[PDB]
Amino acid sequence: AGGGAHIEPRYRQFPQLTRSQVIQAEFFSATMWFWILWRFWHDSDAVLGHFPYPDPSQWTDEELGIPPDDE
Amino acid sequence: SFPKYEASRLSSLPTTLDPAEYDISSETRKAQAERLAIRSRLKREYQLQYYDPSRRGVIEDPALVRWTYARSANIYPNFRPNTKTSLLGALFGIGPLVFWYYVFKTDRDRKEKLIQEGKLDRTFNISY
Amino acid sequence: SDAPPLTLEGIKDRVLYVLKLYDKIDPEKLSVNSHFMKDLGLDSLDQVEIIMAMEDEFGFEIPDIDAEKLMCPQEIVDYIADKKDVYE
Amino acid sequence: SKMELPDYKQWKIEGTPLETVQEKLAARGLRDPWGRNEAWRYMGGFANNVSFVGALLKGFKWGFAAFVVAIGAEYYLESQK
Amino acid sequence: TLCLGAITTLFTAMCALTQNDIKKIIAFSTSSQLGLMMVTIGINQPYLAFLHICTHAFFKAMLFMCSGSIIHSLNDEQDIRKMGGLFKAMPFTTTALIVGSLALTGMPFLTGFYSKDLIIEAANTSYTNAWALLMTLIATSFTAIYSTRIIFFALLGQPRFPTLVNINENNPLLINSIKRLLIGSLFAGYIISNNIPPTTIPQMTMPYYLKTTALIVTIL
Amino acid sequence: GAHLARRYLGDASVEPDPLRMPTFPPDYGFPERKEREMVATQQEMNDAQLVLQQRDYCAHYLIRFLKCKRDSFPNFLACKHERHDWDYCEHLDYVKRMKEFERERRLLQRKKRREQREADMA
Amino acid sequence: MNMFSSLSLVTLLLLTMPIMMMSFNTYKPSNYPLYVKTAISYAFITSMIPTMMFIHSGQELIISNWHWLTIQTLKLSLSFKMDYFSMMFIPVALFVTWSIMEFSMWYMYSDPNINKFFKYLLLFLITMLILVTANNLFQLFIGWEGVGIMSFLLIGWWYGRADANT
Amino acid sequence: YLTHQQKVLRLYKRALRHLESWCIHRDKYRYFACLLRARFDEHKNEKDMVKATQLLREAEEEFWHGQHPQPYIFPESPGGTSYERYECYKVPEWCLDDWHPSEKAMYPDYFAKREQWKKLRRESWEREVKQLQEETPVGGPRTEALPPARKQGDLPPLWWHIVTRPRERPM
Amino acid sequence: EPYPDDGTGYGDYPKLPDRSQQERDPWYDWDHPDLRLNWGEPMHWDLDMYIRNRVDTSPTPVNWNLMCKHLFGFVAFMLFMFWVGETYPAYQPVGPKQYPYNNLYLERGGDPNKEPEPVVHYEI
Amino acid sequence: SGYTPEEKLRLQQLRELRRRWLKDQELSPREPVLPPQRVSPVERFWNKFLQDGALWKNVIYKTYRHSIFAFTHVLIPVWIIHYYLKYHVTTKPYTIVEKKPRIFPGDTILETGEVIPPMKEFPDQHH
Ligand SMILES: C[C@H](CCC(=O)O)[C@H]1CC[C@H]2[C@@H]3[C@H](O)C[C@@H]4C[C@H](O)CC[C@]4(C)[C@H]3C[C@H](O)[C@]12C
Ligand SMILES: *C(=O)CCCCCCCCCCCCC
Repeated sequence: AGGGAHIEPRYRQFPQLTRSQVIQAEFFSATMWFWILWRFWHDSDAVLGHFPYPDPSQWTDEELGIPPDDE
Repeated sequence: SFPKYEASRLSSLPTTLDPAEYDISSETRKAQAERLAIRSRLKREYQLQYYDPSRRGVIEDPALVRWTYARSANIYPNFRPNTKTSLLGALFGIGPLVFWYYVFKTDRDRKEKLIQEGKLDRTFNISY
Repeated sequence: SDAPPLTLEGIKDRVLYVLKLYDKIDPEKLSVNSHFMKDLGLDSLDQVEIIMAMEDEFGFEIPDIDAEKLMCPQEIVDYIADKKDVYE
Repeated sequence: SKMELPDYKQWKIEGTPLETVQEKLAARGLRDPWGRNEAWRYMGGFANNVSFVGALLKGFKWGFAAFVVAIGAEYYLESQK
Repeated sequence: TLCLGAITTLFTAMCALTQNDIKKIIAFSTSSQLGLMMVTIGINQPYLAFLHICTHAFFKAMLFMCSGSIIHSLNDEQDIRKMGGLFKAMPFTTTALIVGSLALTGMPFLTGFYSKDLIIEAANTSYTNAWALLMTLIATSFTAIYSTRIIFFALLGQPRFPTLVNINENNPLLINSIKRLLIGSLFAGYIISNNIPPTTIPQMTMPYYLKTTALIVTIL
Repeated sequence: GAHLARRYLGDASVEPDPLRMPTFPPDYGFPERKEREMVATQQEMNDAQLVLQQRDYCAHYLIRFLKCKRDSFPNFLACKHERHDWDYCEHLDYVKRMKEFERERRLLQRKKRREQREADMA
Repeated sequence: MNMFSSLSLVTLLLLTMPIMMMSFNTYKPSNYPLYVKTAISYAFITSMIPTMMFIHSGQELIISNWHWLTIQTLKLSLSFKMDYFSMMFIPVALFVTWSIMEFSMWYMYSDPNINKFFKYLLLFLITMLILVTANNLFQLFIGWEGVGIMSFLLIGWWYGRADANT
Repeated sequence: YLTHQQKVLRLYKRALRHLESWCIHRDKYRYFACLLRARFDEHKNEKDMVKATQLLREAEEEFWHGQHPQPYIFPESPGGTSYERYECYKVPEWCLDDWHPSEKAMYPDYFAKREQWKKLRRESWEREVKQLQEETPVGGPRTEALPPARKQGDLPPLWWHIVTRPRERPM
Repeated sequence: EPYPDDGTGYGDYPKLPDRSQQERDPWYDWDHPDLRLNWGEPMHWDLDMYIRNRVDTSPTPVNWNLMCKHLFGFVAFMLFMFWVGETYPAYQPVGPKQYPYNNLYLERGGDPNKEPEPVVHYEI
Repeated sequence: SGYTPEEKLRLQQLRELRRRWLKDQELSPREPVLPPQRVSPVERFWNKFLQDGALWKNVIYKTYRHSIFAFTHVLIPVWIIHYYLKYHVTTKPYTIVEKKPRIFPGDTILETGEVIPPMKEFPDQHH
């Protein structure tokens, strides 16, 4: 629409590109990967796990107060 | 071999699958000749006045007048009280009124009983 | 909306240009007034594909009541110009 | 302003996926009469388009280049304090 | 609310797996997202539902503007079956479109992750309807399927649009408008999650197979 | 989950019922059992305006974290240490709930064996 | 408090001025679409000031400024609830709308009624903010039905299309 | 009334359009487009009006079973998402006759150049009416097709609204 | 074809096929393009219900009966599964959470005068 | 199937008329004839002042129009609103209600100087 550089359409051909259009598009795409990697290294627990999930099948019967079978 | 198309009142039979679009006799071909003959005569009268440069107004359409007239004024003079009209009149005229009377009368009788007993929660009910 | 307008010269060139990519029409026997049937000897099925090849070029459908009446590139240009308000 | 339509002799079905369509139609005695009309979609700037996996990886080359230094810069800085 | 949302996210996402119009596909995505929000209310996580509203606005709004850019270039064409080859013809629209489709699918640490993946994890670890939970997990899978449909049928392959198209996105208004949401769509989730004061007890410890389920199902 | 299969595709009397736990006396098996202590008083939580679901034993860590956040403004990346402390404190509270759950499961099965032994001989 | 409440209400009043000026007070059709967009830009900035205060000290307040109607034991007042939900959604909605309007100037450049289109878009924004900031149900209902009616007028924007009216 | 050729050609156009929607990819469509053409070329010469009819009816029933549920539509074609879009900008020509004189004064050339068409239209009307009423059979016209002008200086009968119809992107 | 003379007031108004205006040819040159009508054409008794903004009777790709069976089956199946999933909830292996000061009796609006029933939780 | 002999003539006859009609729809260079209009003295200044690019002096117009906007759309409304709130709304009971500030153990109250006693010693653990 109105505004911006007037680019002549090319018939049956790949459309023209500018320098700022190509460069800036690349800048933000690279920003995503930089942002994902930087956070993935500082907040690795956010995507994998925060604290260990203890296995209930290993706790002893005295810490849980389970009397022996006889009494 | 395919499932033959089944047509309901809201899913019209496709013209392509309609057998009437292939078996063309002399009458069928001639029948369309007269349909387009009347359709052509009407399309002529409209264009004589539609294109006329000395006309400013509305082209009265007798078809439109007849449509509205039958929908409003020609109904009662063509009404006969019979089994169909009488039964439908009561079912659709009096049925809903009786239905809603017992729905509301039963509900208010139930509620009025609770309030007198004191079993209906009206702790902060001061707007009515 | 920001689209360049279509002109008679622009329409005609694209109309011929489409046929020149058709393997069953000789480029040297192709003219603005070359009949598709009586000159190029194309069957009606090819004629239908010609209309289809034009719809994809200009991106607008053409009625089958009117697609049958277009037999030469001159008539295709006239229809498109009439159907898109083209005067120069 | 008149627009210069390219010469139509440069559009060919050779070396593109349209050729393999010719081979399979050839085995049945059939040929594609519009193949050259649809050929422009496979040649020029549209030829050899990126893949889905590569498309999602756009810009990763520079991003990881800046990531390693960023943590490396912090590594030295955090060593001091 | 849980069951009503669960069917909505599954049904609407299911209807988006075979749609052709680009605007229709995003619409069925929005209904799928709203169904997920209703599920969040049904698991008694009202603040996560709100946090998803704020985050969802950025990229869902961007995905429509980016699609609007494509539609204008092809002269008011919306069916993806007449698109393709726009990865390099419209590099800026592709970047935002790809970035948005990764927040919708819930890539870690983007804006969508801080609400979406935080809800599915909170859904698994709650006393809740089992079928509703399953339908939500299946729906999250469908989010990636139709998100990839737009990318594949609008950026990859070979172009299917007509011979003459004015593919131009060099307008400062269009570029700037998309640019801000692109910035927000990347950082909005992180900024909000670290500033909002806590109001509940979040769930952080859970089985290994319920902590990556949101990510694992998305990849599949 | 996995324990559902042991309650739905299996015996239900051998599994805990979260709507009925605890089903055994708290002191049963614990001679002079200790009681959890709340560091934060009622007034401190009331004046701190914590959500009722946060007015728990794990409080007095949330208060400290909230106090830091009000003080580190606009530095919103700070106070991370207090977050982990409260995250850890809540985590210990969560595991203890699992311990109560595993304790419940074992006691129920213990009642099973005891009843069967005296039942079979009869 | 004074700054918090004053900057919370100015956000709403700022969005009304473009609508008020449509009564041929200051006339500039060429830049009216730009005029609406610039108002949204400033509305976002002002709304952030209450937002930052809430982030700092968790400050929230109610503003029952105008006593509209009193039906016996039901006092209805124009009440705005500036709290967690309103303080956070207003910046986001304005930030997104800011981008939508700038996009619209390009997408709708060739629309003859672009001035009407931008008035309708701003009318929706005002109604949504009434919906978001409502403190009582009746005020919430005004925004509730307001967004619906503005949706009807914008969905059927191209009214020569029988399939858009439907 | 449609002839057998007309119906056959239409089925060929629809099948490719639905087949085109099915294939999406051009090369895949090109492969299957020709095979569909082959199935049609093997019955072109059939001179049996009955066996040929059975083929068309069976051909249509096969199209219905395989038609795309959501076929591609051109935006301005009936069903595409631009049909009737700009009908809200198409104003009839007679509205200009109601403009205030101070408003016609903004376009003196257009309205000066407009009286000519109104002058031209009135003059041609009488001839156009006379031409139709003499070429019309006793019982009235049998079709909607209209004759052209058979002289020089005479415009075709019933041209005013066809010629003056609103443009396609008026605003 | 006049309507049946059953006394419902139709008189001699023609009965036309119950076909929506959406079916009529969209490319033919109609006198009234939006209504798909010709000046002088007899209008259907229910024209205002069959306008293009209302009930549409055009042929559908899938038979009407098969559409209802599939949609009803989908809704019927989903409702049953939600009921199946309601009695069999999926939860986590943890007992009821514990809150101090007698399960927050005072915080939850408990009566200050009537001393609450003591509630005690033990370290574990 | 193609056009009958007469049809090709009619379309040509109309297609010539139609293409002539579309040419009449063009506007002459003078049109539209705008009646004489007067601008304010401020408007005339910027018409010629801004002709030169001069990026250094072009931002002045940007700040000029934004400076006016902030004064007429932000400063005036906040003056009216603040005056309205301070002397008409806040003078009525419960018109503006604030959620009371949170007091943490260790804070100092600005109304009396009271210091809320800190919390007891924690069983400190580094995890
Ligand atoms: C500030 C904005 C953009 C200017 C720019 O940076 O280019 C411009 C564009 C149109 C202007 C507005 C419109 O012209 C309408 C009004 C006209 C006068 O300028 C007074 C205020 C008025 C409300 C203007 C305020 C401001 O100067 C506006 C909003
Ligand atoms: C249980 O409480 C939640 C219901 C199970 C949902 C997750 C299903 C996936 C885990 C089973 C596969 C394990 C191997 C990865």
